[PDB]
Amino acid sequence: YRARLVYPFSGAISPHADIVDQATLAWAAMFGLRLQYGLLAARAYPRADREMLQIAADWIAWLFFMDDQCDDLQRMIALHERFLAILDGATPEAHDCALTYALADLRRRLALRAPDNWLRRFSEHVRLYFTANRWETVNRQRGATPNVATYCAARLFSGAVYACFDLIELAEQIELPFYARHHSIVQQLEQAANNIICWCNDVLSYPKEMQHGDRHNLVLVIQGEHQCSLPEAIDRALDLHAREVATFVRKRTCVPYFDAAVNTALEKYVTGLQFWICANRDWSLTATRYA
Amino acid sequence: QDYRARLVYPFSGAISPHADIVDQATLAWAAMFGLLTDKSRRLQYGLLAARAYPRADREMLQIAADWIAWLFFMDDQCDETGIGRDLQRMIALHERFLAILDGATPEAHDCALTYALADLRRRLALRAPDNWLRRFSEHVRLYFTANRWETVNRQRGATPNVATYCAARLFSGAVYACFDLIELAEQIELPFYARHHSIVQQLEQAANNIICWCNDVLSYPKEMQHGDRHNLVLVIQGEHQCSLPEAIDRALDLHAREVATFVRKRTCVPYFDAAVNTALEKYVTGLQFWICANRDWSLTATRYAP
Ligand SMILES: CC(C)=CCC/C(C)=C/CC[C@H](C)CCOP(=O)(O)OP(=O)(O)O
Ligand SMILES: CC(C)=CCC/C(C)=C/CC[C@H](C)CCOP(=O)(O)OP(=O)(O)O
Ligand SMILES: [Mg+2]
Ligand SMILES: [Mg+2]
Ligand SMILES: [Mg+2]
Ligand SMILES: [Mg+2]
Repeated sequence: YRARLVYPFSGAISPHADIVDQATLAWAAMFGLRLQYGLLAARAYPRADREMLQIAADWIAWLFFMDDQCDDLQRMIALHERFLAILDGATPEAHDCALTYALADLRRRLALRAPDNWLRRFSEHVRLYFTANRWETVNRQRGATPNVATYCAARLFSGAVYACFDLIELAEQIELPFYARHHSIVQQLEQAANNIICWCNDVLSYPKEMQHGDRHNLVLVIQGEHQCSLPEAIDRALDLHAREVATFVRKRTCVPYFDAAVNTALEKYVTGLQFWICANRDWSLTATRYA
Repeated sequence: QDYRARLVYPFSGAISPHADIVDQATLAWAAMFGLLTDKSRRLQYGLLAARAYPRADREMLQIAADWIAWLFFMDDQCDETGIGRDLQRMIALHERFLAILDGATPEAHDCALTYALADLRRRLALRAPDNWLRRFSEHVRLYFTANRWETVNRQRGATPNVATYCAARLFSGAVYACFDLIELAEQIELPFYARHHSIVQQLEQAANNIICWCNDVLSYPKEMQHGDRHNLVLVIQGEHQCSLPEAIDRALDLHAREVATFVRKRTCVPYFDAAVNTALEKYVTGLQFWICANRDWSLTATRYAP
């Protein structure tokens, strides 16, 4: 089943991978938060300078530490409120959670690297991530059973992949005009890449999520919808992954010609989406997390 | 349990950008030569090679990755199967390998590893002069000799003292054979007088010791589990009759001391001429890439996980 997570393109890894992974474990220790999160970041942004790769690695660590620590809606609503204050630029006062201080450091370091325009886009993607998490949490407690369409539409935001795609611009040191960033084909390539990354994860993490009574997983949602066996649910999930890869590859050639400079930056951005798709698969296949 | 904090080097490694592509190509090579028996996708032997030869061209890196894979496939038979306890079977196999290293063509019913070694020999012959193949072949011969010596220890239920173990370990780990590949990876030639210089040999010895003793600390659990005692931790524990934690501390102390020796001896390389000293500084950088590669890969490799 795992062997069927395949792409017609290949990834790359930063030569700095291990130095970043060590500095991530050092960073997590400093803020009081096996793992190899730096080796995901090193594959996801393989051309990035060491300074920018380290921010991306520390951000990716934060998301995993967040996902792990959360293991109660009133408590979740309270925490998300303040994270967003930090993201928009509120000082981490006393009695703040370790994660809040860590997020304050990431915002601080990104502010040195990116314009206000970028910080807003990143912040909005993070807000939608929190919203999607609160939605999944309610479903869990209330025992709600979302269909495949609903799960997949929510999964695009619950995985925070869009926040990670925002870092591609900083890694690649590219600027895209509003009209190119928001173009329907660019959005459809981002959606395809996000679905591929999430559905790859779901196929690899379903055993983990079954054990902990979580059903927010494509294989588990497909199983419930079709009233079918686990092997058929896995087969259906990998068919959707295969179809989404075909869709990404096809739409790559549908990007309009704006001008030389804009299309150069767009080619780098889409190459960045491919690096992230391969990074997710290459990293997850080896990761202790899904063993 | 975590020894990262006690395996520190004052130099850093690097990894080839093609690390994952190289590992996938190694699995295909392994499959092609029928070396995969029974989690092939978590071996990650390409990810060690990618770190050990980080600046190598994809073709030379692929030979290095397949060679490192070959050593692990071979090693697992010796260190976990009956051939490692049968000197007469080991002598028979080594005679076939040695024939192949000299350039003999594999017979129809030579074992998978013999066919695989012949492929590596052919590919190295395309990339290396005859003098190199002789140096490589001799280091591999000493590896076989050291493994037969380990086999006799397993057979007799013997444990060597620290001095004897460490002296044998420099050959049983095949690190010198892997060091030979640095020359091809970095596309350098050293003249005989530079290659054999006392200080160059002492730097290779220290680098080899560091790699083996780092491995011994990280691999003592899986080796205890198979009843193997060819491990600095287990030999120290045998000699001093001390606790396992004391043995580990003593092993990590020797590792630290060897790192210090390597770093200080770096500055003792004589000036021969511009060309040779540029090639030697490239080579010594190569030893540092290997030292880091060994630790960086081993800390996260499934091979050394409980
Ligand atoms: C954890 C996180 C939000 C992001 C890490 C970085 C990243 C975008 C990785 C891709 C894998 C997938 C989208 C994780 C989603 O969280 P999920 O809870 O499905 O991850 P898990 O299967 O590892 O528990
Ligand atoms: C397998 C082999 C001879 C070499 C692979 C490449 C290499 C030079 C690796 C460095 C670590 C160490 C020398 C492994 C061999 O010893 P050992 O048998 O203790 O390896 P293990 O602890 O991984 O089983
Ligand atoms: Mg998951
Ligand atoms: Mg989860
Ligand atoms: Mg072994
Ligand atoms: Mg060992």
